[PDB]
Amino acid sequence: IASASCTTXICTCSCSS
Amino acid sequence: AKEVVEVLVTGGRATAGPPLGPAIGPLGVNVMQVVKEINEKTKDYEGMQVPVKVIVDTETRKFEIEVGIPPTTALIKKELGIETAAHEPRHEVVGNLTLEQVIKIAKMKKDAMLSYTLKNAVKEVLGTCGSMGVTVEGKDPKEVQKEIDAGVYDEYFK
Amino acid sequence: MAPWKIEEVKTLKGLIKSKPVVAIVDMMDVPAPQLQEIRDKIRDKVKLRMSRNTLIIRALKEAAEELNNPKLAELANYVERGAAILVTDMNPFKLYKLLEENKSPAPVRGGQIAPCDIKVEKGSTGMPPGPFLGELKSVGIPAAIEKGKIAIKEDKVVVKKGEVVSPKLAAVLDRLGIKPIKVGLNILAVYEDGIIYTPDVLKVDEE
RNA sequence: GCCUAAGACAGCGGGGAGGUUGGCUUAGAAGCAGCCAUCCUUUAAAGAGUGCGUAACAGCUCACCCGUCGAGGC
Ligand SMILES: [Mg+2]
Ligand SMILES: [Mg+2]
Ligand SMILES: [Mg+2]
Ligand SMILES: [Mg+2]
Ligand SMILES: [Mg+2]
Ligand SMILES: [Mg+2]
Ligand SMILES: [Mg+2]
Ligand SMILES: [Mg+2]
Ligand SMILES: [Mg+2]
Ligand SMILES: [Mg+2]
Ligand SMILES: [Mg+2]
Ligand code: NA
Ligand code: NA
Ligand code: NA
Ligand code: NA
Repeated sequence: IASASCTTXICTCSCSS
Repeated sequence: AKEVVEVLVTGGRATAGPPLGPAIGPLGVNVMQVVKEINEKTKDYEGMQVPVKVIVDTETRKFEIEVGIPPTTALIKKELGIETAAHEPRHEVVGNLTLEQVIKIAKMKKDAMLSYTLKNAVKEVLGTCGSMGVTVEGKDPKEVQKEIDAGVYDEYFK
Repeated sequence: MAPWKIEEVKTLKGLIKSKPVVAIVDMMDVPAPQLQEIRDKIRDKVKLRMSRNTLIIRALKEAAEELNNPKLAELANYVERGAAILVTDMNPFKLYKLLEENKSPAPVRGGQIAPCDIKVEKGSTGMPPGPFLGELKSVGIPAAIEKGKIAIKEDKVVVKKGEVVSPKLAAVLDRLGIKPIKVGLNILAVYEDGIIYTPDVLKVDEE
């Protein structure tokens, strides 16, 4: 349900950091 | 620079996230821009997975869209008009296709396949059905495969 | 004489006897998809079969006696490396150009070296700060952060023809996405009409 | 006794591919959480994958082939 850079269907993932 | 990005999206249903999302936003392009026009070129294609290439320049602003050819498992479900296939392949039918049907699929994917002959493109496609619980000509596909080789059908070709 | 080997030599001999020009090609280091692409494109112009080098050599020597042809026994001398039989009607020189056309650029990795010059071209490389700067350290690629993004200082020469590319000078070039050397079917030697043509001779151009 | 100079064991180097992210399931599930299937193609060969690994991909590895080595292996 949440994170940064971490999934495939909902909306979180990855990037800068 | 120019970077090309391919993702497979649900045709017509493309959203701002993720799959398309983590794949472009690093290209410094606006997100919906490359979404509207996808659901444009995939209208006909509603509900199915399709490859989409987005040719972006990161420099000066611009993108472009190449709609590709859906995977094989996809093309199979809309000759069957289905959405989800078997949970236990070979333990349940879902799931029936006629040999002329499979042929029509084979010509669509043959140009991305290794097979240089129609009959081999078809044997490929039949293999994919063996994974899905689909049958062809009312029998296991592993069998139709044997038969094409045994020279049973043969009229459907050349 | 494992039965498969006798039929193998038989199959090779067939190919050799079957066309006027017989070539040994090195197939090594060509990744499969490229090889599939190439087999596909030249499919009706040539036949190409990979086998063990020892069997390609019998097949050549035996074929030579059946045909009473001493100089395609001599072709076995060139069977080396990733060797494969290729037989066709194209004169050798056309074959050479056909195969040169179809090569492809690939990353250089650790311990080989320079077919030509490599090189790094400058501006932004795309990456955020990190270990990658403390990677253009060693190599003598001058580097710093410009606009919050990794960038090299220069259009340099790190190498030149004839001396060694470091193991990790190479995997830098790979992450930079740089492809200095060509790979593909590489001709070891080509027999036609009582002559063995070697890569030297097949190369020559118009001056 | 069988395999082995038409190349043993071990090491090292390269290849290890395409349909395809197989179906399902799942936020994700791409060879490698789990369930089911496990075919076909280019092939010298290459599992719908042996183990690491990753959120998932990626990457590393292994089977398998070729090379190198050169006398042993069950
Ligand atoms: Mg094809
Ligand atoms: Mg030897
Ligand atoms: Mg060995
Ligand atoms: Mg190895
Ligand atoms: Mg390797
Ligand atoms: Mg899936
Ligand atoms: Mg799975
Ligand atoms: Mg992988
Ligand atoms: Mg996993
Ligand atoms: Mg097979
Ligand atoms: Mg003994
Ligand atoms: Na080589
Ligand atoms: Na693939
Ligand atoms: Na879950
Ligand atoms: Na999985």
